[PDB]
Amino acid sequence: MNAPDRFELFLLGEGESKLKIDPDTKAPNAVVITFEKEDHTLGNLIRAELLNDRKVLFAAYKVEHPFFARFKLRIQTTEGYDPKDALKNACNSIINKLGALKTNFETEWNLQTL
Amino acid sequence: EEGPQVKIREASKDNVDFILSNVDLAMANSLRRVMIAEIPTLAIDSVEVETNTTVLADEFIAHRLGLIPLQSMDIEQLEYSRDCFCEDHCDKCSVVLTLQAFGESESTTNVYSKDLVIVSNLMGRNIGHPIIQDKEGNGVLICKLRKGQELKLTCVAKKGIAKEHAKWGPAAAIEFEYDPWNKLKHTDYWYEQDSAKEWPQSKNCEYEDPPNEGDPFDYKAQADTFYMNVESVGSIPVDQVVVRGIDTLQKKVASILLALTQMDQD
Amino acid sequence: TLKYICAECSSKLSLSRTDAVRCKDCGHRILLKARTKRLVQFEAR
Amino acid sequence: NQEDSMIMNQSSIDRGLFRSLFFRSYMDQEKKYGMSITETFEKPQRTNTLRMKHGTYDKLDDDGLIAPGVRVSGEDVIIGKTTPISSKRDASTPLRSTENGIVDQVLVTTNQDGLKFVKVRVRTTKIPQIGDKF
Amino acid sequence: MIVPVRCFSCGKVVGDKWESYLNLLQEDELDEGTALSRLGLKRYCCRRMILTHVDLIEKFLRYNP
Ligand SMILES: [Zn+2]
Ligand SMILES: [Zn+2]
Ligand SMILES: [Zn+2]
Repeated sequence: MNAPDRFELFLLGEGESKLKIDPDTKAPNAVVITFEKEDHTLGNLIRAELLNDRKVLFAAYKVEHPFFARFKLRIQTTEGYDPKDALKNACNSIINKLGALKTNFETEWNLQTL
Repeated sequence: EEGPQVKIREASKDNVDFILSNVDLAMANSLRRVMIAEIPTLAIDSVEVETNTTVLADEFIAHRLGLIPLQSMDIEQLEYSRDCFCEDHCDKCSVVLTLQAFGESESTTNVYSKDLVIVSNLMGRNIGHPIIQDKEGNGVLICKLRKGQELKLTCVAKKGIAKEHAKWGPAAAIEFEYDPWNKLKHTDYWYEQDSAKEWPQSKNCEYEDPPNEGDPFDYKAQADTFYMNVESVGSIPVDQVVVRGIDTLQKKVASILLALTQMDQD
Repeated sequence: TLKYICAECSSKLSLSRTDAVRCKDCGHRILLKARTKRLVQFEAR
Repeated sequence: NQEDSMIMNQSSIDRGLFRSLFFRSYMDQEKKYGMSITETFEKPQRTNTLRMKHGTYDKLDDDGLIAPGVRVSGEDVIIGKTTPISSKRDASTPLRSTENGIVDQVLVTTNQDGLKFVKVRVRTTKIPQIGDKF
Repeated sequence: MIVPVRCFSCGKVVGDKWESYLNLLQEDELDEGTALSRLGLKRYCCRRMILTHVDLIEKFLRYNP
């Protein structure tokens, strides 16, 4: 009766960009991206992979309220390394592990019985 | 092959017990979530009812209809109705099916999901057929009729995501376990006299080496191996729940990549 | 106007006003209206 | 889930956990006074019959009552009745302001004085929302 | 009412388990735990879905209308 529709968790709305990038005004060379219509599924995966990049000083995400499918990613990189690239290499890195994971699973499946 | 590593232990129409070596915790988790809430499926999502002189209420039935697992193998070539250009539904983004039941006998007439009859044009796509793992071939007991009772209704199955309703889950239950000797000290076992004698041994302990008291705490170690078991409802074979899961996760990681390029424009 | 299926009995009495109660062959009053034609939809959720 | 509140599995809810049917019965009757006075069940028309409700009567069949299929909501008139005071005055029965649902059954019968009277019963399914006591 | 089509806990297909359950009981004299196991209802959530269930429909059909 006051409930939001359930598509509102994955469907974007009236002019809501998927990513929103804002210059962090606390530390230098840091940025805080807002991910509309996403959650721990994505956030935890991007943050954990950003923590393997050894030129990333700081990386953490957070769902400010569970009512809303959205989360903030905060990223700080070493001087000269633009944080967006730190995000980009991060995503790609995941995608490559995932692909390898898929094929590796397939070949394993194609060897079974029942 | 290269990175993350799979090792089936058991396989079946309904289950894949495996081991997922060389992966982040985060990824092995994010995969299980996606497997639960984000691989799409077809399921009844509208019921127009013509006659229901049955003991049950309209929507009460409508509800169970939603829960009946429909074949979703070729789902990727059906469309989201919200995306389709046609007004309401069509034969390119929705399967329509019919249910007719009338009690003839003196004995109670049952209505199964076998009694569901596809009507719209599947056009070759492997879609919409109610899953039946039942042994006598009538999976799922929709409703029961007395003598003069009738039930006549029409259901439009749509492509949906479990995030939006748990009907559209291919999921069921996903088993998941790492570090079966707490060698990472990720829990602190509650006990009364003895942690070891009181907590039972995980079946995944024949697969790892028990720690030695002659050894101190390995603090550098991370979570590496992961013992999953994906069970499927059947609207998608098992192997596919995991694959499409990895596919979808990857797919949505990607739209983030693309979205970064969309912003760069002047 | 319009049709009223007998209660304890099975029928389709279409009697109107000034016809009053009750039913046909049954003898008992108590009439239930019959389902509409303008069919309704249900989200299957 | 602090201070005697709780967290419910939204997923399992969809499977129909703690779902209830909810039936409400409305009831009305033709006058109770006079020898040349009788309230009538009908779908009135706002023409010289002013004193009507805000809600639409459009769901009323000719006899003044809904049919057991129609969704109703807001202040939909459900039972149409006019009290003819010397053209008419309205005495129709709006569906509860805060409720909404689908007409389940309509009972038209006479009463022990030979009064025509009616029992309309509406049906809602109610799914466990935030703030529901368990 | 009637056998829930899916278990709430995880939502496992059980709606097609009801008759088979009732047969395992009476036809071949099994006990409910064994009966529930033969139906491959292992995990205890979807297990109680069947054991704890009451078929009120059998009563509802009793009424003529
Ligand atoms: Zn369409
Ligand atoms: Zn009769
Ligand atoms: Zn379960």
